[PDB]
Amino acid sequence: SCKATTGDSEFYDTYSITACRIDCETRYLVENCNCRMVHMPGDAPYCTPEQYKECADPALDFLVEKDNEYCVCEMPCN
Repeated sequence: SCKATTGDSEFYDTYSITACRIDCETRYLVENCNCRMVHMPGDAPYCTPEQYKECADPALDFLVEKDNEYCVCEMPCN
């Protein structure tokens, strides 16, 4: 069951990683920010916008600098 919504790459298996980065941030945000994003699926309690954007700003700018490789994923099942 290592499939996904085909229709992204011709050879490269990025479609599989595209999902990793998603769940990767979901844990990074909920970790300290303890809040999900507007694009994030139903899970954590939606926090106010004032704090959501105020926390998301540094959250991403932080994980993007530090969590550069940590947010790496491997190709799908072959």
